[PDB]
Amino acid sequence: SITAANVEELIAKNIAERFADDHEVLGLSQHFRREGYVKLPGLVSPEVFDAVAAETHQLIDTHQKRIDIRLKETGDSPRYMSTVGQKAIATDGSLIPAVYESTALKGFLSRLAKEEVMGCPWDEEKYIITRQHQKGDTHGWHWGDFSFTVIWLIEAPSLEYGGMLQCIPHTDWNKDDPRVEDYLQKHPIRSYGHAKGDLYLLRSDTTLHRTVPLNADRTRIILNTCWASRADQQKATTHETMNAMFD
Ligand SMILES: N[C@@H](CCCC[NH3+])C(=O)O
Repeated sequence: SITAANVEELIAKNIAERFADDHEVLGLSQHFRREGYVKLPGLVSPEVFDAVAAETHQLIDTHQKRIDIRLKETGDSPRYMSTVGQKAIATDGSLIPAVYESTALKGFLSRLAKEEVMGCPWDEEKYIITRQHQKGDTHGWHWGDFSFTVIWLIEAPSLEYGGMLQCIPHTDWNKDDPRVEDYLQKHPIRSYGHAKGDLYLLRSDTTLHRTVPLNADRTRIILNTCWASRADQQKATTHETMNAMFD
């Protein structure tokens, strides 16, 4: 019912209704800038979300790859999870690439960021899927290579089972000497809970972030659609953490 050919109009209609209050949008922008994070319930309609979730589950079944690694560029923090890479989503999907190209979605995110939110210059980071499903699974402390990440909560357990997001904004990623523990000591951590159906926006290049490990065998699945800034387009970027976690 929802397809690459009609999803753009649905995204624009929802944004026009959901974010009609200019003062609410101003507050969302200020929260995003202050905290590096803002929750955006209803960013897409429930129907669009469900269509995107259905595609996500299909991609996981065909393509998911188990990883159990630790990355020196983020202080040897763990990535214990299963993943689907951008190449497989671009090859097999249709809805997810169409949402990623959404003029209306990028235009609303530009309002929050107060600058142009645009396509990522490295194709392989535009969108990925992670599935946490075993006790101990986690997306450990890290930064993103690009500026504007929207996380889609495709599945999530009750928060006492793990999966809470934690953030420290206004930091920076030095891959040669990331100093994760020094940042935790210098600044407070904000923790945010999410349920299935939620969406949130994250300033991934300057917000140090992670998910709290699962403490039971439960399923948490996110889609990560990652957009970029003007400055992101010309900065020299290495992709080692991306190459390590996704096919
Ligand atoms: N740099 C991230 C890779 C995933 C980013 C997704 N856009 C990390 O270290 O986990």
